[PDB]
Amino acid sequence: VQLVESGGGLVKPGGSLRLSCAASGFIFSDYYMMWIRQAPGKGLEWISYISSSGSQIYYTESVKGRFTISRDNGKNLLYLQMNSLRGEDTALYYCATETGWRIDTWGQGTLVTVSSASTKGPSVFPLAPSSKSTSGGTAALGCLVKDYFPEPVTVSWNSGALTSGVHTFPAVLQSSGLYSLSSVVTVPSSSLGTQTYICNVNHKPSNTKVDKRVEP
Amino acid sequence: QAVLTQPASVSGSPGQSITISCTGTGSNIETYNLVSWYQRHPGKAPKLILYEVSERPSGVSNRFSGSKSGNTASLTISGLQAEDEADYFCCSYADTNIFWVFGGGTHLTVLGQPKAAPSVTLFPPSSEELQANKATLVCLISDFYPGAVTVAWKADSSPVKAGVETTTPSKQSNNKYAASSYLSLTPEQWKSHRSYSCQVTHEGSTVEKTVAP
Amino acid sequence: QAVLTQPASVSGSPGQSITISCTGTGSNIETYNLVSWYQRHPGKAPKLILYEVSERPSGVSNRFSGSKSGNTASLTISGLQAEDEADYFCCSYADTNIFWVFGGGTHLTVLGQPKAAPSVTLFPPSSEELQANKATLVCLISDFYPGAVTVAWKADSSPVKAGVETTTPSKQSNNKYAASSYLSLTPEQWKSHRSYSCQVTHEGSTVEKTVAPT
Amino acid sequence: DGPAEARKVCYSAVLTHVKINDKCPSTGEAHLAEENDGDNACKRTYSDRGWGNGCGLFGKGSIVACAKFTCAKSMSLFEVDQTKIQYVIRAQLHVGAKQE
Amino acid sequence: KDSWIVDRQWAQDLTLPWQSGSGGIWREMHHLVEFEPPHAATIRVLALGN
Amino acid sequence: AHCIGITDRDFIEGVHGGTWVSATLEQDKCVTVMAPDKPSLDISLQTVAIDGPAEARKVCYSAVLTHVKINDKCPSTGEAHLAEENDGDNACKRTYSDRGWGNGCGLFGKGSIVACAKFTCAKSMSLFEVDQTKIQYVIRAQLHVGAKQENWNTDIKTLKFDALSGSQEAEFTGYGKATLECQVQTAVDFGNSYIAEMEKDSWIVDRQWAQDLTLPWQSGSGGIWREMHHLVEFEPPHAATIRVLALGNQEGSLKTALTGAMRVTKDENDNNLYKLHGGHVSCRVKLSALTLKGTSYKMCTDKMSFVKNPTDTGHGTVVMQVKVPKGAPCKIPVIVADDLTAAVNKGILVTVNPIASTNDDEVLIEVNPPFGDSYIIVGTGDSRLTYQWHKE
Repeated sequence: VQLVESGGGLVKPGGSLRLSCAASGFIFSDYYMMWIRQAPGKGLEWISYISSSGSQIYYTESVKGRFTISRDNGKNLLYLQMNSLRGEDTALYYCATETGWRIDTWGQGTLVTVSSASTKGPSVFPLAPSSKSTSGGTAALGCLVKDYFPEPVTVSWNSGALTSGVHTFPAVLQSSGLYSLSSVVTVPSSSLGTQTYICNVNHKPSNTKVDKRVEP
Repeated sequence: QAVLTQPASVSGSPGQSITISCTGTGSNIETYNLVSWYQRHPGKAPKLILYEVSERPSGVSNRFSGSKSGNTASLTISGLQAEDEADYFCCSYADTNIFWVFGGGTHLTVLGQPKAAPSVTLFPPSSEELQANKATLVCLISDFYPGAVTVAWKADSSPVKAGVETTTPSKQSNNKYAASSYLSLTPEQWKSHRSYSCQVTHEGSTVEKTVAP
Repeated sequence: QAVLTQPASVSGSPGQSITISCTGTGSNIETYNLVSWYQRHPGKAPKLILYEVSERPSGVSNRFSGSKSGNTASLTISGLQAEDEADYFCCSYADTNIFWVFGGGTHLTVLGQPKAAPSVTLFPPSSEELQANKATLVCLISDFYPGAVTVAWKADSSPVKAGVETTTPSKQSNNKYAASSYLSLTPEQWKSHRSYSCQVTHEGSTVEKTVAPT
Repeated sequence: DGPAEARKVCYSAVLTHVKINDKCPSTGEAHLAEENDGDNACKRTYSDRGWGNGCGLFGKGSIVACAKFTCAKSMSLFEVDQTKIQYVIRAQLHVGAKQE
Repeated sequence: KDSWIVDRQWAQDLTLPWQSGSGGIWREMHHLVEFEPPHAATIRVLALGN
Repeated sequence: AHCIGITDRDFIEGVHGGTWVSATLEQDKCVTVMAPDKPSLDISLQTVAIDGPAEARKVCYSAVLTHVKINDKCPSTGEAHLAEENDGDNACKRTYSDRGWGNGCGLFGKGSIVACAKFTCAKSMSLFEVDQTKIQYVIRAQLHVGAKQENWNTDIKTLKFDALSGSQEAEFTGYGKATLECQVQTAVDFGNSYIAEMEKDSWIVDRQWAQDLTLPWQSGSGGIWREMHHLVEFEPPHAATIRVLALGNQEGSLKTALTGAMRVTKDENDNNLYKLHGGHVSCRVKLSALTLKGTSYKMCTDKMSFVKNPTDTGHGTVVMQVKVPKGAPCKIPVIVADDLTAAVNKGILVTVNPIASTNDDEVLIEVNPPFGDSYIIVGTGDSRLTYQWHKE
């Protein structure tokens, strides 16, 4: 008894997509089916809901005129036809069974992310070091990598050389639809001016390679 | 309407017993009493652990129990184990009109490790970013366990309402968590304000760092 | 098992509108639709400002209004003033058994003035106290606004769990706030640790003092 | 004291939304798992169907409707054992006692 | 909040659902829950009321 | 419209020399109007509705009570008073009690006692007055051309009438237009009546019945509840206490009394649009301006196939889908005989002048066969389709 979900991906706003849910292990035609989704920082929300025969259909008002739930009981398949896609439709979508007026079994989930964003190569900004000493003899800095899409990007200081005490935080999604991340290193205090390091920000999808000095 | 509110993050030690509540705030909940609880490990399917407030699906351990009193349904897990590290979702059939309603979600933390205060690194705008007619404040947090954080920004004394970006904490390579906070602005607001503060809340205790032009 | 819940403290400045919520259990505030609101200033008698969810006794201003949708009853105060800083209590007639049940109370604070950091004075144990085989570190928090403070003690760097006695913030005569915190110890613990640190959290900003045996 | 409980008779019941399974004529009987559970109100019926509502044949198609039943308010019924009836009788003399 | 003495022959003939005291099933639920004739694929219930 | 999918169906035949044919349209029914050398016309009555009936009364059938409150006095010491006795939303009784030395009075006699309990209605039945001149209805109209069932809704013309509308015409592209002159029949079904609705139910009730309900009632805005005693009764006092008798929720008593009453339902968002499950419509339909298409098409001679075989409709007729893969704009010959040799037609063709216009078209044919053994014949010559039928 399992539900497999497929169809997710990236697709521009106003686009169109169809999610699919294949059921195995029981009589699919005798159970109510339904689609749930969860957005970032938001709770779960059932959006679509269909009877065993498909003769009874229920939607939430957020997706009422756009989404169309259907089922093919010969193929034991449940479909979610998503027309007129919007940004807030970015969520992890589940298909789930419904018996005894509860949501019994779930699928693993398929991810749909909708971005307006296009292929854009980043802009790198050095980060000035300050005194992270704690008494003492330590100072940290980094370099910022803004406005890039999509994943991934690979940072490295001193083109393949220094890997001691380096932290590369993961990206952050943005209202722009672009990504951003920071990379920091920690070095002693009396050695701030004795050496030089540069990042290797390196964005494959736009073939970008940038180096960037750091000094006080 | 119907709103189910449950704590964002709770934690306990192995062998202990823990309770996650689910407070209902709608018009008429208290009518059907078929509240269900779900368990979800990252990247897998939710698993039904309780329905009809106390009843248990076949094969579910007896360490999971559930009760209700008034507008609150509670999930209690005894003999806490490292396997229980997951998200726990509350669900209740609200009425005939809107159907089942879900809670926000709770991440159970099993303290298979000691408590770690969050180290913070806040940076000022680089003199090469204001040149590009922009300015961003970068607050970088590392080495806290568990990974449950609250981020606030302040403009000389006052909380900033626009521009704050917070991530969802990502795990490290040393079994700790990290998160990033970015504050986009305009260069004139950076220069006009005396200072800006990133401050970080982790298990009641807050940690503050400051930058200035 | 039948008691109303309402936020501990809700804040506003002069001028805006504020709402205090009162959530009960689907019977508590939902059965009879008579919910009353009370205003109490420190030391004075509580005053009925609303009854029957939205009714208003004679003399009560338009600024006080009431609503109710299901579990929740709400008191909404518009045009916030310095007179409105007080304690507000919720009340509902549950049923024929327990009759009336109250809420925990909400302290409305009006931000009549600007943010003031707390000034801290940390005192060591007295030698004459130590000669009675006891030790007490005294942390004195002074002149902060608003009066929402998190006190924390430390053992050379380490948070202290026991012996903590902290008072609730009190109102000064210059209209700021003050609070104190005491940490009892044995003299051996005082000598056997490098230092003790009282630190004060206020609006996210933390002030720290530290004393050591001499 | 403590009469024996006989029956509970329910006079206030709240229902959940009905659930339907239906099938075209000559396509078999419709089934719901709710129909095998003792707390659900169910019913079998046949409905007129044809080309106009998704069936290749015109005739009676199977249909089943089930709703979950819970009792909101119920009257209890206790049996009275006459051999267990108690009475209390108060007795007093006219002796001039003040009513207090 | 009310009580009476009633004839057993009257009570056992009540057209109401009844239980057997324990966590028992509710018998003859149709005395308060009827179902109406279907149209094509839709049946709605008739709650006979309190 | 379409009448094939509606079980209760009636056919009407107009004379060759005629212009208007009269018909009656009842709820959940429809009519196929047939005239020679005109396409058959399905007419159905969709809804009969009122938009925003005027609110008249509210009748309370469920009321919750607070605990009673008592004031009492000794004999010859005055009348007891409560401030609750002046509010219009409280239920109070004025009685006297047997008082003496045994309950704290110097005299044996009647002492005044007053009881009050706050009345608050939990559930009420709304009573709406209807204006018979504001009744609306909707009528479906469709032609039997060839349309597959999946295109019935697109081809249906939905006509709206008021109580004083003019002629409403449905025009069909290529076939002209029919004209309808209709009128509701709300004399016997809609006399002195309120629309009574509960939370999930509605009915049409006699006005005199509603106004004599032994239940508290309101003037529906914020008004005091009148005749509260129909749900709140006070019993004789004991010495200083009066216990109230709550007469209980009356939802069941009303519903059993309202079984077999004309029903009313409600729409989507529209929350004052009331649908009236009852009554009928009398219509006069103008057919002279209705024309056939493709009367000058050639006979279809290429081989045809059944996409859907002839099946019993339950109306005495049969339906079938015939596909025409080749042959351009032609008309499909259909006959129903009792003998494969003599092509003598013996059945009425509901789908007058069947037509294929584009190639690979699938066209729906409805035929009324004769009683007994029969043969449905679609085509000519070697390729003609024959399918053997039996009517009872």
